Amino acid sequence: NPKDARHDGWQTLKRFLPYLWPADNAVLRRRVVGAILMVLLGKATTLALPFAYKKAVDAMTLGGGAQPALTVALAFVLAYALGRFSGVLFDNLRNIVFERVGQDATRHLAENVFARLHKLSLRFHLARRTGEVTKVIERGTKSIDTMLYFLLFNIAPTVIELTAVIVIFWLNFGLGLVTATILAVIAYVWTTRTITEWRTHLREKMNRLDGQALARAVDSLLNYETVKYFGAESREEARYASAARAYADAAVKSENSLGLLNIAQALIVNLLMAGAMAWTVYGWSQGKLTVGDLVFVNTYLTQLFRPLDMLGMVYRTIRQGLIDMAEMFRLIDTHIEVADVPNAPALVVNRPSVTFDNVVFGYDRDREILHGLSFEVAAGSRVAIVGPSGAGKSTIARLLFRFYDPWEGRILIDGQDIAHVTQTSLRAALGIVPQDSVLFNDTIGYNIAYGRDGASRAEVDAAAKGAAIADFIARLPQGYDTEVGERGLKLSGGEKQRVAIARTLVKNPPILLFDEATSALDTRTEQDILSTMRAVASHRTTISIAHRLSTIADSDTILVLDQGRLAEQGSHLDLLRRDGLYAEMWARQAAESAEVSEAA
Amino acid sequence: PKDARHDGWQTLKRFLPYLWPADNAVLRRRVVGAILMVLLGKATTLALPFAYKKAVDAMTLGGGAQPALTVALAFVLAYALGRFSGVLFDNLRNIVFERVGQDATRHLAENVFARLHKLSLRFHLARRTGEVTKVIERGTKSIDTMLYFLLFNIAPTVIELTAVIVIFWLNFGLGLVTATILAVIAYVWTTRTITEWRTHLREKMNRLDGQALARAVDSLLNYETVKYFGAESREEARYASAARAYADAAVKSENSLGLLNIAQALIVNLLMAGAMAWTVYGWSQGKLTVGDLVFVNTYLTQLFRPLDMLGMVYRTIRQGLIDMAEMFRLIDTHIEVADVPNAPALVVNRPSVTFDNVVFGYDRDREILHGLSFEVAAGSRVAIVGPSGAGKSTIARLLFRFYDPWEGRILIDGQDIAHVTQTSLRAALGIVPQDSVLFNDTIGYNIAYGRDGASRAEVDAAAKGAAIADFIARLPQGYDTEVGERGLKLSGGEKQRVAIARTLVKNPPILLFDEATSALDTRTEQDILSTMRAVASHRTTISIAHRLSTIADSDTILVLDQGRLAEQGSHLDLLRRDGLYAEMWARQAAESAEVSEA
Ligand SMILES: CCCCCCCCCCCC[N+](C)(C)[O-]
Ligand SMILES: CCCCCCCCCCCC[N+](C)(C)[O-]
Ligand SMILES: CCCCCCCCCCCC[N+](C)(C)[O-]
Ligand SMILES: CCCCCCCCCCCC[N+](C)(C)[O-]
Repeated sequence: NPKDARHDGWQTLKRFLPYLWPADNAVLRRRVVGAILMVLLGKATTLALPFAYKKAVDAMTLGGGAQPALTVALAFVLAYALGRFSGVLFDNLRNIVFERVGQDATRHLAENVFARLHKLSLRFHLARRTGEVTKVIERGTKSIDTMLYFLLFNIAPTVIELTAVIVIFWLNFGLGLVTATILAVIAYVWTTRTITEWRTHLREKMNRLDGQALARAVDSLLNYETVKYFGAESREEARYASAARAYADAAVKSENSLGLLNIAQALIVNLLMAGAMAWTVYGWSQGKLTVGDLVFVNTYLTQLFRPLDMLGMVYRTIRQGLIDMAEMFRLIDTHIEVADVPNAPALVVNRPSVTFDNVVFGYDRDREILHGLSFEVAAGSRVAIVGPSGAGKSTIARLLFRFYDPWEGRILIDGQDIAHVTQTSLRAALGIVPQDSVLFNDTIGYNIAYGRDGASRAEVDAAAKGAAIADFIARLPQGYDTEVGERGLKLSGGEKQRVAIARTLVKNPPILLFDEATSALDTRTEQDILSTMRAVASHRTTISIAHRLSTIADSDTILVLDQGRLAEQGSHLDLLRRDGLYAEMWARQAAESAEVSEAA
Repeated sequence: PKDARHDGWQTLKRFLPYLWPADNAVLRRRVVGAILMVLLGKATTLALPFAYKKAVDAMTLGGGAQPALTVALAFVLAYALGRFSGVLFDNLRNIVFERVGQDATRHLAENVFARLHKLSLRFHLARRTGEVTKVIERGTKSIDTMLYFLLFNIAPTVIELTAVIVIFWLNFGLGLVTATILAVIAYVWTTRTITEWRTHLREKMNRLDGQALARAVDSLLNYETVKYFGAESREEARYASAARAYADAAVKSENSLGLLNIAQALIVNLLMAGAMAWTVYGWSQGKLTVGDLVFVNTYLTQLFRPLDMLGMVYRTIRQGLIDMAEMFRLIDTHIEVADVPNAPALVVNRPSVTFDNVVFGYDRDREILHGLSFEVAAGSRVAIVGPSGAGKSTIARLLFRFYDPWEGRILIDGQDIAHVTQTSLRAALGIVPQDSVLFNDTIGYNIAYGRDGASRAEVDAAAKGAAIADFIARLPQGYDTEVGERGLKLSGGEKQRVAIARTLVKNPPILLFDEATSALDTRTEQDILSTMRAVASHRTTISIAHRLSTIADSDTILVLDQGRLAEQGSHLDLLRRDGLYAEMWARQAAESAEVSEA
């Protein structure tokens, strides 16, 4: 098992490797091979071209053997130029061929994570800001992309070139030259890395200061009115200036450190250049080496170290990318709380009854909320679930949609345990109008059609009619194509709730849940929407979970929960007669509204 | 001056005073040092190939192995030391200059910030924090990258190109000079024209990326709804198609980069081939040494290495200039509301407020006030109410002189507020707005904001007067509790109380409640009305309210209709007149009944 290993960068890359080498595409595998061949050709070319340069010099200094020297030197000089162009060509061709491979690999990693995030449990509560999340994901995407690019097209070719240069130097020079360049690379890498760590820290500080300065400016600009009201212009200006100065100081330190790293690198490289060139000319003095050799060695070294100029950045980036990618994999690795059983059958709703059978549940194991809740909702009946603050009624919908499983007990629809069926068929049987309904960032027509996968214009028109939102949409300039949500037209609470009702209407489920559906509405809006809800509950099993009893007073039967159990059951009149928990609650709510009516 | 072509040149010419300040002698010295480092660095990079040529020359002359080894050693060593020295000079110019760069861009930002504060409210500064922050981040990065590329890439390259032209001229060709000149011209032209297309492809890729990402985020943030409609596969597919569109666009963009690079390499390498071949030919005739070959080669490579990333540089410099131009446009934008020359301070001895035949609208095609006149006696509690066309929402903004009347005038005490300093005027005014805003800071910072040097005692007093003091006492950090986001979040009543407290710290003779209770629930409204009444004690108070019952206890009530004063008087006088106020009153009462009926 690959996961049975140390949690380092090597493990992350090993995990990513199947995406690059899919074994499902074969089109991409060919692209990978071709890209690797462009790498090899590009390297062969850049290694070859200095020899062409060396020989051109040799022909000019030892015209004795290669004549007409002019002809020989011309041929080699042209070979060198053509070689240079060829190296660039091979390199860009490998980039181009690979880019599809990279984009595909990362797209699939993203897709896998997205699917997994949809499979994970609600308790992670993905209720956060769009901007924060988007900035984070943007940042991570740029990071993983940069890491992948530097890895494949900078580090890898450089290892190829470094080994090649080592072999060639070995056969043809020194070999003290080999040890010298190897020690030089080792010093260069070690220096770059240790300096880069410090630099990354300064970078983080600088970035934090920048954010602080920017936030002060933005808080001021968005609150221009308040700054005017209190004549606070100078105060705001000063307040920005101090932060701006802190940032500038940090930035100065950060860029200064860049200069130190550059100087260190150039010092190492140039010591090696001096040593190698001196050694080469000295070797020439003894008739051991040609003068082309000087040119050869110099060129080979500059070609070697040119990709390593960036190494600090490359390092910082590769590291961050690896971290970010490990995070991807961690999510993919996190286990799924609610899963279908193996070979789970579909739920088959012939008669849409709902049973709670001795249900024990809580969100967390240290706080049990339902303590053995049992009840039967008859097929086609309209029932309400009410209770005081500790009843556990807010769990019901989430249990029914199997966002969570009971600790003990079970829930049945039409005699089938909902834990043992496919989640999709189960959810297919259920409609919900929640308290706060959320709209996608898209058109109102899209938001209504969302109830069913292939929803037609006719179906949407029908639902919007049944939701009595059809006219409101007709009066919109752009109609069903009116964009809604944030960054879109703002809808009133009743309008949004109507879109939600319409949505479930498009769904057309046998069982429907009103989950505090009117609880966030004003009184008149509530009274308006209740008649619509009454209509849409027509021939379905309807469970209405409500705070305000008067809104559910017309139910076929009412389930009264107290302390995570069924305390009271019956019609509104039966419950008023029993003079128990429901009656008390009723009385209290009546009193409240009277008091509210008093204040005029 | 500004009377110029308005190209990159004008933007840069404007920016030069920031780089060469005339207020900071130290930064001016830093600029001189940086320029010296540019000149040393260039001199070094031009010199070091000559050291190389001669080392080659020594090994070719070169008759035997006698004193050449020493000379060749000396010259290779000079070459290596030259390389290192050039880098050292380059980083030293960067290090020396960086402070100049940081200060210049800081002062430019500071100027834009200050002008934005002087500019009109009408610049509709209602936006999302993330968007504005994103735009400013992008722009700062833009101007920075631009400034760096301009100073430390383009300029040294111009120096080097001229130097290379002169040197090639004196020592070669001059077919070599023209050949390199043509090489650069073709190189730049090609890079530019390809880059324009590339920037377009980049923009497409970015919109596509934004769309895919938006789809994913909208899905994840709506996990509940997606579960409710069993819509996971659908969202997955929705993301996948967007993701593919993006990937395709990215591939096109990078392909175009490959094409630009290949074209560039074609130009560079043709020039290389030609120069070196011609040099070898000259050598064959003894006109040129063989060191000359390397010399030529090194010069050309050194020349073209900065022009490797010219595309990016170009794109960047372009965008930077655009963004900087934008900055300058704001600084240039004219200020709608200004103090008159030598404007006296406003002096409030008796805090009356007069509207004298005020004609106003936010835009000249929609007139809102049609000649509004009224008098508010010093120390009275007055309310301003009206039906939908009254123009009452203008009053506060007019009184604080966010705008001037098209016609007519506003007086405080006896003085036209258009002829006094804006600061003295706003110092006499306190406001509690409908939506009260908290800065992202402590509660104490937020209350103390009312007066510039406000003490903790003053904050305590204001918070006491606003009756929010107990609430703060029960906070662990008390007045040092952070609020806003991410800070402790306050109820509407708590926020309105902080707003009241802020105004108490100002302690103004004139206080405006501008739909102050409009966003509050009923109980909160009733609670805060006693605090508001108490806080009105020895000030002139003007309350603009939608709901008449909240202002029925006023000294006098001004009723506006169609931008003029329709009716005036006490609540009872107005009910007796059986006019507009009475009707409104009846209607609201009926409405309150209806809600209570249901
Ligand atoms: C907090 C980490 C959660 C991230 C997982 C979400 C995966 C889908 C988003 C990938 C977007 C790819 N992009 C930006 C190139 O379009
Ligand atoms: C699969 C390619 C696109 C995936 C998007 C990148 C994810 C963002 C990084 C997640 C968390 C980063 N970290 C470790 C700094 O917290
Ligand atoms: C509508 C956009 C307004 C742009 C003008 C605002 C300039 C204020 C300074 C913010 C710069 C922050 N910085 C430099 C520290 O990153
Ligand atoms: C340290 C840098 C301070 C300089 C201020 C830069 C803020 C740039 C905002 C530019 C926005 C212009 N626009 C509309 C073209 O996007």
